[PDB]
Amino acid sequence: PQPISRLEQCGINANDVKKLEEAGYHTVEAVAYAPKKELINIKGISEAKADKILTEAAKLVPMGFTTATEFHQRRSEIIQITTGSKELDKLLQGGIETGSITEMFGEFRTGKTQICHTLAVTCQLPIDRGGGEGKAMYIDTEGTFRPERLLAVAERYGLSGSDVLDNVAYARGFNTDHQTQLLYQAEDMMVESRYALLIVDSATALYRTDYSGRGELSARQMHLARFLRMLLRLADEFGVAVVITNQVVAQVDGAAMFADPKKPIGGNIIAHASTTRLYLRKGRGETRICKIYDSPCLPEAEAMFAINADGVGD
Amino acid sequence: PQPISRLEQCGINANDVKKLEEAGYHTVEAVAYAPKKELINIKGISEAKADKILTEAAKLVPMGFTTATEFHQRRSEIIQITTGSKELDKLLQGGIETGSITEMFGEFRTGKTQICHTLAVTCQLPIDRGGGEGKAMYIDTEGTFRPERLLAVAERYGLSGSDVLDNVAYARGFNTDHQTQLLYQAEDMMVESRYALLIVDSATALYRTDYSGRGELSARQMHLARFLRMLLRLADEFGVAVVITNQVVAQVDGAAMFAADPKKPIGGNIIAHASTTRLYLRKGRGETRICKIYDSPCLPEAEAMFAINADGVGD
Amino acid sequence: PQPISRLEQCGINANDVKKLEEAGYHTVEAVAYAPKKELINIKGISEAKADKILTEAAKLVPMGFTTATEFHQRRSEIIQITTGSKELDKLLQGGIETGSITEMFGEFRTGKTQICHTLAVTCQLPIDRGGGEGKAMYIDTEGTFRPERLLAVAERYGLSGSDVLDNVAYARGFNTDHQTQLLYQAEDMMVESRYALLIVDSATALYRTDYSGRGELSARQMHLARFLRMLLRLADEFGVAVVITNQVVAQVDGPKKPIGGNIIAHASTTRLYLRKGRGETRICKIYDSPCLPEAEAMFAINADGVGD
DNA sequence: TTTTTTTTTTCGTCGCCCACGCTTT
DNA sequence: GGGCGACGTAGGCTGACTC
DNA sequence: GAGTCAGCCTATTCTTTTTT
Ligand SMILES: Nc1ncnc2c1ncn2[C@@H]1O[C@H](COP(=O)(O)OP(=O)(O)NP(=O)(O)O)[C@@H](O)[C@H]1O
Ligand SMILES: Nc1ncnc2c1ncn2[C@@H]1O[C@H](COP(=O)(O)OP(=O)(O)NP(=O)(O)O)[C@@H](O)[C@H]1O
Ligand SMILES: Nc1ncnc2c1ncn2[C@@H]1O[C@H](COP(=O)(O)OP(=O)(O)NP(=O)(O)O)[C@@H](O)[C@H]1O
Ligand SMILES: [Mg+2]
Ligand SMILES: [Mg+2]
Ligand SMILES: [Mg+2]
Repeated sequence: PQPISRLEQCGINANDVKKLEEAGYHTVEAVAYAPKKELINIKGISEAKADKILTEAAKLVPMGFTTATEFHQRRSEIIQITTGSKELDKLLQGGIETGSITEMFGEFRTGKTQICHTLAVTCQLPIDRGGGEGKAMYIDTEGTFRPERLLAVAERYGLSGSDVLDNVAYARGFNTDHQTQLLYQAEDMMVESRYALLIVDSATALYRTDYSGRGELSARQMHLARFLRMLLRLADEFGVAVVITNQVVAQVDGAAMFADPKKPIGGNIIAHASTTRLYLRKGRGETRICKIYDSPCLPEAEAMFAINADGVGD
Repeated sequence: PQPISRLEQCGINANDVKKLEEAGYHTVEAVAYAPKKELINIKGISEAKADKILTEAAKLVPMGFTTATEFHQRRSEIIQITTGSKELDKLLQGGIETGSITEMFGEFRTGKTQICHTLAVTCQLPIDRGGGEGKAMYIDTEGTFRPERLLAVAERYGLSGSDVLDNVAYARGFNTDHQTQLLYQAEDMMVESRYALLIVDSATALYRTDYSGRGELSARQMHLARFLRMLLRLADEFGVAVVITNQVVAQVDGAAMFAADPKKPIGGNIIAHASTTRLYLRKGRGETRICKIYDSPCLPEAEAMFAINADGVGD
Repeated sequence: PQPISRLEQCGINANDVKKLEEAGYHTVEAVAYAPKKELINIKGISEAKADKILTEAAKLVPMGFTTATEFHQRRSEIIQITTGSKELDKLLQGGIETGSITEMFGEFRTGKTQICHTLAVTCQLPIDRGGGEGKAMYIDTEGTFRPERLLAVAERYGLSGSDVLDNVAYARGFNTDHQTQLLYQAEDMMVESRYALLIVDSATALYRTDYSGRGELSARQMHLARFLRMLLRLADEFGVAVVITNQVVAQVDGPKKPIGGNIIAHASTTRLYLRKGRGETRICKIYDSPCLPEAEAMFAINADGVGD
């Protein structure tokens, strides 16, 4: 919420920060969250330019030791976008939370993109009846973004039309390097607007196909880590929920389970860098089962939703 | 689709274009959908050259953020090919869609190569009766391409008969590889003439046999993923409909099932997420099959019914 | 039908061409119909030795796109061996075509080997009478190959005798492994003389007996999906007319299902179904076929093979 | 003239089988 | 009705025999 | 009395469920 126009001051001109702009940084909270090395590789930045930039960015960002009675009253006003369902909102104690990565893995025909389609329409509702009012972002990397399914949920939620269809930025990631450069552009839109969501559908779809052979595994999880850290600097900067959708693999070995293995794709890189992880599952007919699979404050309980003609629901 | 020669400017000499055309990059929308680490693995191309290519290609291909209103206006002009059956059409809301991979699994004699023979005569129809006004590629992998069915679906409708059999490219895949190489030779054929179909008679047929499992399960699924990736590049670059046919493996146990040989598609979880829509051809009575939408991001899970008939899939 | 000796060129020494003959590959076609990954596993070929094999092979045998009107004038030269009948020759549109597998399941006594004893005599008739032109090759596996039935089918079409019995190669399977190494010695005699049929009777017979239990249902169906693949190779190069004989199990759900499962049901163009009727008259219903409608007919096993 | 640091990372499902058993004036 | 077992368990070396 | 020829740990022990 602070563009770099309040940092082009105090012994710093705007020409040097003009380099920061094309370096990726568009916020005062984006250079302060960045280390010395990352901003020292930029052509132009002298070590002094670097230490001055950091010390003057520290001025406008709280970087210190707060108490836990001041962090409790900052998360008592956190916005929680509601999913379409009520049995899925009770399980999550309020819908997807803002300022945290929320993975949704599952296998197929489970509802990983129908939740991401009823979330891009509820995150446009007043906070008093749903999500936090603001636009959304759909970074679709599978080809499945149906705008005809947004007008179905925005016929039950009372939202009208092309208004819903308009406050949804949509981008299509074609490879694994254009996925990560589609965020240096998203951080340019989120500061000249008010977004309240960032859906990255199948965030790990273009990793299964780009890096393959076990000789490209340390080079894949060193890119996934960068991705999920760049996606964690968008959730702390502007406070936007970051639902990321994942996939599953099948460990073909000793059962040691007695049973069908799912074990979502992405190792201990997308597992240790994710706040909540919902495990969607197939059920009888149109009913699905969503089990919380990891969360710092939520019980490991189960729920029940259904993919209606209006997105997920009851 | 603009050829690679279209980007030949800005200090990109013709040798670069030529050495990019030998790696399977024949379109300017095939070098902008390619990661840099894959343009680096090409002889001659260095880091600076790769960056130059990837910068001068993103100026010729739209790569950015667009609202969901200029995507709901480029999606209302999606030509949907008729499948030959009204019931099948209603279930699929109009017919196979352009720009997507549409899988069709099911046990033997269900109809998966007859909805692949009535589909390649319908894509050559005018758009007023359902079609694409183009040609129909047919990369068959099992040897069951019979052009005497394209000469009956061409009499049910009204086409000539000698002009429907001329607008059908045919190629037989003989290995797990080669099958992909046909998709690399397919970019050449599709840049020049207008194609509107990419039928693959059995994608996961040569994967079995060529791979023995467990030992090569991992290897087979990184070769299948690199096949369903070309199938998506060709679809999102040429705007064609990549129909595709799958086989079936019976869950011998563990599935903990009960009914008759519950059957699941082969291919694992890498043909399950890659495919946009999945249709399940089942069999009923004498000449009456069943079709249930397994997976689809827009279509409700329904259940239609069709008949192989003598003039191709109908009702 | 090009001996692999033709590949002996461009850095292809007799060391390499020899190396190919003891792995199975005997025709240059069989090498272009072969994955890259399979070449390295053969000893002596490491990285670019294998690649160079395929590069010159791909120029000899053509593998690429072609119009579907120059495939019609390839499907109009199919030999279509007659199965010594007329009611079974109108059900099929001219008997067993060449270049495609054809399973014939049924039950005991139906006549799956009495049609394999008529397609070993009517595959040597002149192409005018309705047969092919060459030599049958019976690969029997159950032990039922009585050569007094392919001599009483020869005293019906005017064929002399011993000569009809001189063009029918024979081999017993013995094991599930011996019957797939018999397809590698068949590719050695198809490249010299002209063969027009591979009866391979009693397939999937030593699979229900050698590989037994749900424990082997995996290695049975990747040793049967490879047998049915080597069988599709000899049907593509030499244009032979591979016939296959299945058996059945009894569905105990609540009922004659052929053995093999979804492995033998998928890798098959046409698929007949013999069934016993009254007296010596059976029923042949086309289970599966990619072009031919699904109907049924009536044949009869009289004293000279399949008759009417 | 010299004087050795420093680990990283998971990925991939497959293959159907086997018939039984008379009983009722 | 009731049935399960399958890498990529390598490699260096203890059991064990083999001369 | 070392040569092949071998059969297994250097490390343990989670999933977690559908499908008719
Ligand atoms: N000309 C025809 N007239 C009527 N029915 C036909 C005709 N040709 C084929 N059929 C029927 O269509 C059925 C389906 O054949 P096909 O479409 O090849 O099945 P499939 O599922 O593709 N088989 P496979 O590829 O071996 O798994 C056949 O089994 C026949 O019953
Ligand atoms: N309009 C609709 N009405 C009812 N049900 C629908 C509708 N659209 C989709 N569905 C159902 O919801 C599912 C949507 O697909 P979804 O489960 O979101 O894809 P996914 O799990 O991401 N699969 P993939 O991306 O291929 O791994 C379908 O399989 C249908 O069962
Ligand atoms: N010379 C003959 N004259 C008349 N009928 C004959 C003659 N030879 C055989 N048959 C009949 O043909 C039947 C079928 O034999 P065959 O073709 O071996 O059956 P099958 O079902 O293939 N046997 P199997 O392989 O054990 O399942 C015999 O059982 C006899 O009834
Ligand atoms: Mg979706
Ligand atoms: Mg077929
Ligand atoms: Mg027999």
